Amino acid sequence: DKDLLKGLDQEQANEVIAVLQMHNIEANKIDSGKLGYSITVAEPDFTAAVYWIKTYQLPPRPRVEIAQMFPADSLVSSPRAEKARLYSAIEQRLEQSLQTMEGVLSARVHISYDIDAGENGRPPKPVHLSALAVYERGSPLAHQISDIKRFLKNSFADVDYDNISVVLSERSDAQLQAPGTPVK
Amino acid sequence: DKDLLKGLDQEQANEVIAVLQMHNIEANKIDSGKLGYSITVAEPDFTAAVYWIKTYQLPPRPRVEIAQMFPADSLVSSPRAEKARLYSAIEQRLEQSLQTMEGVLSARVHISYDIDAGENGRPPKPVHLSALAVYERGSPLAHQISDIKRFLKNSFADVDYDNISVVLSERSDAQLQAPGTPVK
Amino acid sequence: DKDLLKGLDQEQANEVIAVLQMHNIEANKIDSGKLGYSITVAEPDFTAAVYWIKTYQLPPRPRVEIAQMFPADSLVSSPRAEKARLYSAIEQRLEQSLQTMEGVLSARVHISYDIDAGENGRPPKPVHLSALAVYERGSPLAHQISDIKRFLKNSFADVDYDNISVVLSERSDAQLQAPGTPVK
Amino acid sequence: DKDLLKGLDQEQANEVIAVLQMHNIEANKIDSGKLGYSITVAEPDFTAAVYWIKTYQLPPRPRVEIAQMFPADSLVSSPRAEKARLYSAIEQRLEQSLQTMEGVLSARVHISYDIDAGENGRPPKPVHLSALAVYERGSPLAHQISDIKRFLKNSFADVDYDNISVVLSERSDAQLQAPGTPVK
Amino acid sequence: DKDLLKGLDQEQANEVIAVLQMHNIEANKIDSGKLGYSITVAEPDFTAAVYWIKTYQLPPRPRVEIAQMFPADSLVSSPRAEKARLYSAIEQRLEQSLQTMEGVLSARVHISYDIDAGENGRPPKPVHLSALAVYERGSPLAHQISDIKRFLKNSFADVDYDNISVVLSERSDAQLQAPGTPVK
Amino acid sequence: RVHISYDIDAGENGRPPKPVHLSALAVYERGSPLAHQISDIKRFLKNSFADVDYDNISVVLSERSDAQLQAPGTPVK
Amino acid sequence: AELDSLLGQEKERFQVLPGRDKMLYVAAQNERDTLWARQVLARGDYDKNARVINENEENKRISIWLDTYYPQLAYYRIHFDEPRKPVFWLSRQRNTMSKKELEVLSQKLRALMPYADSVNITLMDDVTAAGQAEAGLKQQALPYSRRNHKGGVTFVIQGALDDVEILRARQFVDSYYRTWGGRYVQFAIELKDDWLKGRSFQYGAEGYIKMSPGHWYFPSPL
Amino acid sequence: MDDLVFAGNKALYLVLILSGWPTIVATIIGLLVGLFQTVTQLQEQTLPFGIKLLGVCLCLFLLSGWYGEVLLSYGRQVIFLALA
Amino acid sequence: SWPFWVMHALGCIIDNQRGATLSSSSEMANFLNMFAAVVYLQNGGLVTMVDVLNKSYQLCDPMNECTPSLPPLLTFINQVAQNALVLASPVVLVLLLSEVFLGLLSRFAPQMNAFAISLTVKSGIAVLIMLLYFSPVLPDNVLRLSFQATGLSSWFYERG
Repeated sequence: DKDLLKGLDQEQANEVIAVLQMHNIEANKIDSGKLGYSITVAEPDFTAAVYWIKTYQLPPRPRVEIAQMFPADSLVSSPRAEKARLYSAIEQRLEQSLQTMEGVLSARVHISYDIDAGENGRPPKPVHLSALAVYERGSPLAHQISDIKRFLKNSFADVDYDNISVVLSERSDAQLQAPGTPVK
Repeated sequence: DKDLLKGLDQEQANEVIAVLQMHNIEANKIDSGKLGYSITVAEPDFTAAVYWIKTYQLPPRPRVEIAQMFPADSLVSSPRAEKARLYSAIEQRLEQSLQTMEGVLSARVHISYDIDAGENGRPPKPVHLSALAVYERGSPLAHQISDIKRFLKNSFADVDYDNISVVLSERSDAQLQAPGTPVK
Repeated sequence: DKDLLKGLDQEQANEVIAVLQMHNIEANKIDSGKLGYSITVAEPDFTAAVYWIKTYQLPPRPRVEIAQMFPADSLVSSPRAEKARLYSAIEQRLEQSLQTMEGVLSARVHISYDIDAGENGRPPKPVHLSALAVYERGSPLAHQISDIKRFLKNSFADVDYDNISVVLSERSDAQLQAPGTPVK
Repeated sequence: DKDLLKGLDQEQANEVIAVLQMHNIEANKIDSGKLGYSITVAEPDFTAAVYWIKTYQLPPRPRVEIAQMFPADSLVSSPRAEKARLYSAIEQRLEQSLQTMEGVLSARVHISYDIDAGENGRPPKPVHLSALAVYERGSPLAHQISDIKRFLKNSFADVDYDNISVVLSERSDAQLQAPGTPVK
Repeated sequence: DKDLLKGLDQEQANEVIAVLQMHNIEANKIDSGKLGYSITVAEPDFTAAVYWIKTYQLPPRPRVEIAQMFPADSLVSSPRAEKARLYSAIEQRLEQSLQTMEGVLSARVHISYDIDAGENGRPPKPVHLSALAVYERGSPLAHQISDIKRFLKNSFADVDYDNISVVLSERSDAQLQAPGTPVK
Repeated sequence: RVHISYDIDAGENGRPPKPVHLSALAVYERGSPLAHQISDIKRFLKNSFADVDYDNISVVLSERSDAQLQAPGTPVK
Repeated sequence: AELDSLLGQEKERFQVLPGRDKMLYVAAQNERDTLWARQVLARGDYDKNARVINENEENKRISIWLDTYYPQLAYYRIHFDEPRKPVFWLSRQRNTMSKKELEVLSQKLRALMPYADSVNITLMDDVTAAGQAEAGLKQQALPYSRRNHKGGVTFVIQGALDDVEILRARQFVDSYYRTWGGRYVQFAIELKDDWLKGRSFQYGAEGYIKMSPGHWYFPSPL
Repeated sequence: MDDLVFAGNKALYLVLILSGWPTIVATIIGLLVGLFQTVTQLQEQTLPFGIKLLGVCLCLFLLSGWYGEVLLSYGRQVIFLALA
Repeated sequence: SWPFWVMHALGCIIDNQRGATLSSSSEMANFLNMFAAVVYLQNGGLVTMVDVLNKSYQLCDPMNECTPSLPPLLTFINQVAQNALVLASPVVLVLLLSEVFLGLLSRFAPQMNAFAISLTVKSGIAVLIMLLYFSPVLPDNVLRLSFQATGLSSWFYERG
């Protein structure tokens, strides 16, 4: 049992096993208490597993939000550091309200931020949105754009349909069978 | 039984079990005291359950509201930091008030935030809304879009009937039968 | 008897039992002592009870009011934080007064809030109201909408009959018979 | 037998193993507790192993972000030090959002940095973007250059389709077989 | 058994060994723990080894970045010391983003620094970039120069195609065989 | 080896600053055509600054000396 | 042991050919597998003589011999799809060699490759080598300019191209070079800044006149 | 600009360095007199002015001609930067 | 006259903390106002001044009843004070620590006359601390607080 990675946490280990089992190699999630988890594969599987670690850039990094760069524990907060914490909570709430449509499994929403308007007297520009989605397969994914552009349109001040872009896709094929132990 | 997740709380474990039972695999909810819950699945049901954990991005994150970025215990509160709490409490109260209608199981409302139109001499912009809903099946869901618009039209200052977008849908099929243990 | 929920409230457990008994599955309000209440269902009814927990979003959150995030304990208070606390006590006293009418089981009232008019160069806008109601059945509920608009009309400075929207509905069917234990 | 690197990290060790196994030399990763990992090779493979360490510039440096050089612990914060930390989280969230597309294994996004335009009376310049990507092979990678352009277009204030430049490629041939032991 | 360099470290000793192994003389790397590495050669190879040390100017100095001369730990920071720290982080990030192209083993980017225009009423000048690259052999490296100028152009504000200069070269012939021990 | 012209007091007065001059030396490996490799160092150095000309750069380069590989030799008295 | 078991697990990516001068040639197919087999023969786990050959570099090895012993020869490419009988693509409209003179070249090229049995020399036309390059450059709808002269053609692609027109051009040039080789026709993709991608007119008194293709270009304000 | 920054850095430097010696010769004789009052108990708060007047007026006596050739050397330079 | 009132109010707090102004309950603030009137006047200056005055007739031409737009005027007093306080924030906190430490020195021996001992040294620390940030920080904020012609619609409207 050659060790690939150790010290991974809970959510990082289930993505490594979900990636390795797709390419006919299996792993073992060994708990170690305070020292996190650990993932081991076999000896003929070690050469392929160290290839898919480098290719897929595993282990995954924790996802970044814009509200982490401007913490709410500061003494004074600028107007530039208050609309970035407001817009970062709006684009996190808009992608949680997109997973409650029918068919949708995941979503990501981006908003265009105002920067120079915080310090200047210039009027702000129009706000642009962009979204990604993953739909459960067998669904008519061509007609599902007219619902997301309608839902996203009048959730802000004034946008138009040429400034919203939705790029969505169906999910991958299901993996339901076991990989198989290396016999020699 | 190899363990998928551990340390989850009550509301997260009843979402992971409700997702795995839809796809014909069993799950066990093990308590651990102050260390949260755990979830164990069988060995033939381990490769499928890791794939559905990766696909549905489980365990769920806590739902974000805009009032959490601007806490009330600060020593100085901006005018920008007080309209965000006022909009983020009407946005929750109309959401809790939509569930009391006839047929609605879940709902979500989105108000259009404006904070930069306050300090200037420019007139304030029109306010936009956007709502989602889930109805029980057997209902004519094309005629019930007109009274959600009638309820939402004069809960604010001045909206139009084309600045509100309601996207609603019926619930999924009922999962009532047991998954069933694998026979070996 | 597998456990479903724990750590709940006296009113949070009476809604879970009232939801599960509607769908022909029983529950047990097992007291846990200093922890709280806990609902345990039978083993054949566990799959259905998990699915109806996920669908109906149980346990219920505590209902929010607008005067909960502008507390009266601070040494200074803005006029923005004093008008939102005045209107949030008016929209609760009108809700308490609507339940004493002839036939109403429950009601909910919303008032349009005023934010920008304290400091902008505009006069404050008109007031908009919105009401929901649940009536005892056997009521001709097309004639009740003229007794609620008349009562809600001159309880404020100047509202019109076009700025009041009442959406009311008769209550559901009665649940009186017992669910029934599974024959095992 | 002979060592060539020691005191490496976890992610630094798997890159050296994945580089040397491509060029038909087998290395061994040994743990040393708090002193990191260590990598050894055999006797005839040492001369080639120093040549590929020198050519590929192994071990890899940690990757640099622009928000690392403007830390948030400073009690002063210039407007050149707040927009640079705002841009450096958008070009990491767009990079993490490109990896969830159909067939993308890795991606890297760059934004044009403008910090000194708002301090004087000069208008702000337009914003430029650039992207790289590695696609899974078997993909028609000439038609996917317009979905990244459509997604990246209205995620910012106002770009044109000439300012976005995406250049992407397919992944290399897979390494799956074992290197082989040097016999003498 | 005559030492020529001692007190080195890990990255410097693998450059001295990789230089001496190219010119048919052996070398032995002796670790000393806290005191660092040491390098000895044979007695017939000592007269040639001192000459190639003097010619290649070994051991190599650490590579210098512009952000080392303007550290972030100072108490105050001029705008010249903030734009130099911004440009010296973009200069390292584009260098690490060119090593992920198809065939590039190493790369180096240089950006034009500007100091005098930012303080007076004179407008800022155009931006110039210059890059170097080392390609895998067998590549037609006259057509690989246009993807780099397309990638490097709109990662900045306003550059032209004749203000960028790319100089690239294929790697040397591989060294894979052992030097050989001096028999006498 | 690379030298830059140090003009730093151009911001003291109201005059526009001067151009920037560069000068480089190099030692090449023996056997290389060192006449054609003078336009690559000039092209690489041309646009690493604001605006230089091609006659403000000077490249002076030279091949390396002959190798010394044999041992010196022990004296007799 | 034998050589075809000292290599990797699959014996499908390499090919061991017996030499006439008592050597053992290993026929790889790309550069990544060339260092895979050269590492095996370099560390020395084989007690006999062996060499690693390749299609790209033994086509460059016997082009150094060719412009010393047969200068002013017009030829394209040597194809190694069957490595015991390579095909020598010779030009037809530019050679004067007779039947007796082609057989001496066929034997003197056999003597440089000891693994081969016989080199089959065939003659291709010089106008179908540039017709396939122009029809392929027009099928991708790429702006270009053809420059005919004696002893070779040239295609020049200039302009401020976008990101799709670089990938479609670079995918076609590297697929044409594998078939024919860069001896006759050469592509000249280069990026400068003018929205008129290659073409340039002058305007006077009657309309527009198409200027000759030259090296100076007008920089574009837009 | 760089001379406007230099002339402002030197006017504050000359204020700092010309008020240096009279404000450190009136500090040691403000502290050692009170340290004598810590040994022998005295409750006369107006006592160390009698030494502080002799300290400042004797420090300004020896360095009287020295201040004139730092003020004149800086004042002649700043007008040459002004006019030329 | 927005960016010069900030530098004058900066000088009145620097001069107030060291002493020299308690005879009413200046000489230092006239130097910071004269310095900011030159460092504003070199780069730009009169160009942005007559640019504001020339854009004023493009929005508030006479016989159209322009007016100074009351609802942003009410925070004008607050803005200058806030800018001055943040700008002067180092020197006050350092002179406050010099007063706590010299107050702690009197609790060990009360026969010191520590009121007048601090009065000799606070005028040297208020110069030495401002020497470390006079050059890199202060000429930036005059070019940061300067009012430009793009914000005239937020301060002037028309009645007609």
